[PDB]
Amino acid sequence: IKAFISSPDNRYMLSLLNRTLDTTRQNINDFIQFCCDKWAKEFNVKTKTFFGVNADWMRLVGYDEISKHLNTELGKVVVFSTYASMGAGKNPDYAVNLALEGESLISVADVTYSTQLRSDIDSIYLEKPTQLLLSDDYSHTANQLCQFHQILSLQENGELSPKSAENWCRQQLMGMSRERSLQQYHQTSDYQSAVRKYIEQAVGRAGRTSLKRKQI
Amino acid sequence: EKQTVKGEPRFTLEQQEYLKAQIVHLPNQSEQLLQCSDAVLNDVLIGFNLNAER
DNA sequence: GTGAGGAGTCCATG
Repeated sequence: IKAFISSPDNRYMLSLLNRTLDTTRQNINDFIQFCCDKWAKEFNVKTKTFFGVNADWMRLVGYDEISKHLNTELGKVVVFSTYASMGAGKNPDYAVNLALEGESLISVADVTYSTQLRSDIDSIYLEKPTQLLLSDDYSHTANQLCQFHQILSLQENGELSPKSAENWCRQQLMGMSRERSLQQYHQTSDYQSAVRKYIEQAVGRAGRTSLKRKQI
Repeated sequence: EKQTVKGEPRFTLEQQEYLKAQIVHLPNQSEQLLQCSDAVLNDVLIGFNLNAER
């Protein structure tokens, strides 16, 4: 956050996370708000921070508030959200206002584009994901079936020797916790591919316009 | 509804109406019942002689 | 202490 605020010519920043920062974490929210206020006072800017960005908040209030506050008053916006939250809501764009913007609005398309002028994110924070092993929340047998299916698929493809697979199955049958399962999973080569896929999907979904800044 | 070829509309109005009458949409059971109005349910109940049952 | 470190959803049945 401090590194972003140090940058003079920027307006937007969306820091993807893996936990929801709501009133349940009001203490850390207040700590972050106080730090942001102090850092804004250090420079000469006015910054507005949005908290509690969830699916329920999106369906109750709407995403148009950020767009309304972006093209009406000069300032900078910081948004906190998680990976799974941005799975059902698409097109996070906003109308532009060339009077407030500077001169770093270089068009990218080689041909003329019709309709209005719109932009997208120019700064994104990425975080290492968490548990990537599937689970079920319908009954007690379904979860065990899912775990056994994952173990057998990993053994079949070739990422686990028979010894490791048999030991993992025996431990899972006689009672086990999530931490041991994740520890066993993290030592294969599928974990890196999953993390890379998630990072690629996250970075791809940001950027749908042709009004790109000088620096991203 | 909107499509042009060489700056000229491709389909007429009747052809557009025929084209738009070939696509269906199937939601869950709960929403389908709520989409129906009172007249449709009343007509169906009268037609099949289901109004007798209490 | 020893591992790791959480939100999100579709549909059927009295």
